[PDB]
Amino acid sequence: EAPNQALLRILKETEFKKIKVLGSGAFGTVYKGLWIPEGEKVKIPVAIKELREATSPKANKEILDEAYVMASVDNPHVCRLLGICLTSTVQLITQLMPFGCLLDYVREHKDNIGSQYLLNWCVQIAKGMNYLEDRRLVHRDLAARNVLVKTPQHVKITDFGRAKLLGAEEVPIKWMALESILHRIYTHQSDVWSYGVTVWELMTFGSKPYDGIPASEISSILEKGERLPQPPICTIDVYMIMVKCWMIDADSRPKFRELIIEFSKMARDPQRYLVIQGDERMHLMDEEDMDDVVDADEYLIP
Ligand SMILES: CCN1CCN(Cc2ccc(-c3cc4c(N[C@H](C)c5ccccc5)ncnc4[nH]3)cc2)CC1
Repeated sequence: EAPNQALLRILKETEFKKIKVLGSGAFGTVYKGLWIPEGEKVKIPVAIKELREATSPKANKEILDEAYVMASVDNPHVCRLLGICLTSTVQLITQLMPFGCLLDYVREHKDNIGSQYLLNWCVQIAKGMNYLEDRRLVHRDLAARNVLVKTPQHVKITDFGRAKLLGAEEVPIKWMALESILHRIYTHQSDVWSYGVTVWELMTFGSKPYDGIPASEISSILEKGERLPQPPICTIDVYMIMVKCWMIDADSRPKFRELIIEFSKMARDPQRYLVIQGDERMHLMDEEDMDDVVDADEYLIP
C-alpha cells in the first residue's frame, strides 16, 4: 500500500473572514467566507464547516476523518480541502461552490435545464467517481445532495463523511445497493448503484426516490425486483443505463469508466437521448475589492 503524502495545511483564523451563514441545523454550520493566505495578495472564496459549537470528542474524530479523506483527493470533479483551522472546534475549509448542491439546483431550475447539461453532469460525476475508484475509495454516500455546483457547467462530488478504503470494514437507504442494506457490503459497485439513483434524481429534476415507501420496506421491494420508474424525459437508452446500475449481481453493473464513455457518447447528441420541452432555447459575488479574487482551482501549492 502506497504511503499517503498529502499535505494537511493548518490555517490561522486571522487568514480568513467569515461573511454569511449558508446552512445551519443538524451536524453544524457552513459559512461563505474569504481566505487570504499568509502574505500572498490573493483572496480565495471558501466554505468553512465549523461543526455546531458543543465540542464532543465524538464529532471531532468524525470531521478529522473527512479532513483526512478530502485532503487526499485531487481531481476536477472532486471537492478539495484547502486546510483545517484548529480554533476551539475544528473548522473545515474548502473551495466555495457558490451555486449550492445539485439537488437544490435542479429543483430550483427545472424550467431552464437542457439535455446538454444533464448529460454533462452525468459525465462529470462519473469521472469524479472513477477517480475515487482509482484511489481505491468507496464514497458510501453519493446522492445529488452531495454533488456541488461550481458553475452550472462544473460539478464536484463532496461529503466524504463515510468514505472508506476498499477492503476496509471500520444511513441513506434509498441510495443504497441491496448487498449494502442486507449485509453492509459496500464496493465501488455499490457506489455505482447510487450513481444510478443520483442520475434518476437529476432526470426527474429533483424527485425523492420511493416517495412514501418507508425505509423498512425498501430491501423487500428491491428483492421483489422493483426499481425506480423511467422518468418522463428519459429515452430508454438512458433509463437502461440506470437500470443496469441496479442489477442484483454487483459485478454485472457498469464500471464508472464505462459510464463516462456511454454518457459522453450521449452528450454528443443530447436531444437523441433526453426529450425536454423547450430544449433548443435554454440558457443558464460581493464587494468592490475583488481585484485579487482567485478561484481555488487556480490556486496551486508546491
Ligand atoms: C434555491 C437555492 N438556494 C439558494 C442558493 N444556495 C445557498 C447555498 C450556497 C452554497 C452552499 C455551499 C455549500 C458548500 C460546501 N459544503 C460542504 C459540505 C463542505 C465540506 C467541507 C468544508 C466546507 C463545506 N462546500 C463548498 N461549497 C459550498 N457551497 C450551500 C447553500 C442553495 C439554496
